[PDB]
Amino acid sequence: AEKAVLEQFGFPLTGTEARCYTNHALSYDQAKRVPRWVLEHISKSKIMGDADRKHCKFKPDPNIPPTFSAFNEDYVGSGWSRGAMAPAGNNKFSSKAMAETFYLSNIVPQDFDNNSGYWNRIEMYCRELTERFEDVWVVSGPLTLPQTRGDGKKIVSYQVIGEDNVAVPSHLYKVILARRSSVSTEPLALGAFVVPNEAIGFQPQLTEFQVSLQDLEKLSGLVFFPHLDRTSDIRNICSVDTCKLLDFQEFTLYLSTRKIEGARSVLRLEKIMENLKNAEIEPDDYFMSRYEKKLEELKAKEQS
Amino acid sequence: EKAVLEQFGFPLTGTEARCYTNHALSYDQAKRVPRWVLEHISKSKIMGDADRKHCKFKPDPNIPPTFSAFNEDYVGSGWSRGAMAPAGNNKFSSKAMAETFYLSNIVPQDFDNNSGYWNRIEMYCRELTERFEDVWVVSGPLTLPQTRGDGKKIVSYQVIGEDNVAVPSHLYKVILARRSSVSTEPLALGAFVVPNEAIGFQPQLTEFQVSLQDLEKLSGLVFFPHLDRTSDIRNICSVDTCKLLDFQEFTLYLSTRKIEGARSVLRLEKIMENLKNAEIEPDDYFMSRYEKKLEELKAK
DNA sequence: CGGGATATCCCG
DNA sequence: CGGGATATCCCG
DNA sequence: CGGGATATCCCG
DNA sequence: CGGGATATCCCG
Ligand SMILES: [Cl-]
Ligand SMILES: [Cl-]
Ligand SMILES: [Mg+2]
Ligand SMILES: [Mg+2]
Ligand SMILES: [Mg+2]
Repeated sequence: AEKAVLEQFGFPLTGTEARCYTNHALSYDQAKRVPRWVLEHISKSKIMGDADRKHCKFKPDPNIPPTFSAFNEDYVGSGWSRGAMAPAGNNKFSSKAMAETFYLSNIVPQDFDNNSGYWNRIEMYCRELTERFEDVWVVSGPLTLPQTRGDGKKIVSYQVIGEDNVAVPSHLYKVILARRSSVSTEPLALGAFVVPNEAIGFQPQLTEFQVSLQDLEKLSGLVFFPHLDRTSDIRNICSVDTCKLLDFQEFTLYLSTRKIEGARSVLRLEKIMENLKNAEIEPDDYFMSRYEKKLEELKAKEQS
Repeated sequence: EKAVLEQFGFPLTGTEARCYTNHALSYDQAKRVPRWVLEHISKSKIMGDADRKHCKFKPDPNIPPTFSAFNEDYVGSGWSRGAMAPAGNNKFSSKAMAETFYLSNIVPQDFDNNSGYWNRIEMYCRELTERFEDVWVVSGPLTLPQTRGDGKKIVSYQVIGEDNVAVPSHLYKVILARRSSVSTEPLALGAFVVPNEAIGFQPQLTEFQVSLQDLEKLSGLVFFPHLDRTSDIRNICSVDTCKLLDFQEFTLYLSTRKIEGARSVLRLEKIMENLKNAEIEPDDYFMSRYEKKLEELKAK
């Protein structure tokens, strides 16, 4: 009964409850204006479809109280990019699902090079795993880790941007859980990775950012996949699989191929080819056919 | 469809409210400190036999050890163990007081702040029970940003011990008081943000007062959600005083209490002299106890 | 009221 | 050996 | 695949 | 005036 008086006007609300969307769930951090964690499940069929990111717009999540919501004004001009945790490429199968990955509840301030480079390649590896595993679960989120000074003092220091003070993480994390098949008795494979929020080149391999699940849980203050039995056999994902990202040649050729569709003049399309030859990358048959037929499309445009 | 997503469960943040004998809290597993601590104070609870000296700081056995702080994190760190739910609010129950010494109720606090200005704030909260039947208090840590001279805004705080316990830059307290369950007077509310540093006696408590809205935006919390915000709610520093004990009053009480722990006529007489050097005149309550402890020490 | 340091001793 | 319990002292 | 910029419109 | 809305252009 003495509890009733204490609770009479309600406990303070933290707003950390799980929020569910078409193909991802997340816990929001109202103080930092960023997601705490974002859970997604990707399959072979989900990463295919006609949904297009160019038909999507970054906008605040209408389900978040605006007093705790980030806004594009916080990001634009800040020097940081809007970094999706649940990637759009994992939701080509549903335009509603993809549109929800552009809510700012799924966004953190992310280094421009990191977002479009190393982190983009990690996201691609997660999708490649659907060709070798039937089911793949991914948890992603931000981190603010301490730095040891010359005097031994350990300090957490991070920037906040915009009038709403959106927190800029020092690192990003990713936890990958893969089940080979729904009928196989093969053990589950798991990996936890912590990457610094900055430009990471092609030399460092993914394993160099791998950490134990326990250490990440201690760094984040989270417990991932609680229903999972840790006594059971759980193999290291980087031992069952390669944990191998696209190299410079493969990554550059794919981007060059995709950027053919966005070429707006013959000169711009020709510069893509020039880039490949400077990189000593030979185009494949898929690139050339798209290149020549896009060239013909733009040539006809320059006649009118 | 959501079943496959949650097949192995959602990640756990561990922010659910935890209830104890005379307070509740939400724990911050990443920072290893409480996020908020709610308590209800009344005149009956602040009286009793529960003794502070019979308690020990120790890990909260309800917290997973992976996310718990430990005394090894605090000792030698240059920071004191600061309770959010004060032990002084639980003289009525030895169990409730002991629970206020769980490290789940503790944050790294400046020594002077903990024993001084923040201590006086807690005393004022208890003082409100003389004029209000019910007093609710929410206390917790904050790590607030600082605007540099070049415009960039940065959050910077120290972490101590092998477990990296977050040292807050500021502490907050939200005070809600109801005159009585019978009365129809509006409720009194006040929100205060205090820097985790030595303060002194110059500043008045109102100098640290803030809008509830602003504190909620700084902390990311919503306090007292069942409180109707459109209703009539008064500034507690208008209805009441928000006046903390001044130097003379504070020092006299400390000098009075320190008699109990004097184990020599010398250190007992030093209390008197220290009080004299500060130009404070001792009251009868101080003298009466001065004699008994003086006589008691004559005997031995 | 709120917090400490230090010597001594125990024994797994 | 070394962490931990306990007096015993101390500060604002 | 992942992210930007700038111009110009509409109209409450 | 100011926030959406498109259109066009660009980067890795
Ligand atoms: Cl990169
Ligand atoms: Cl102080
Ligand atoms: Mg991204
Ligand atoms: Mg182009
Ligand atoms: Mg205290």
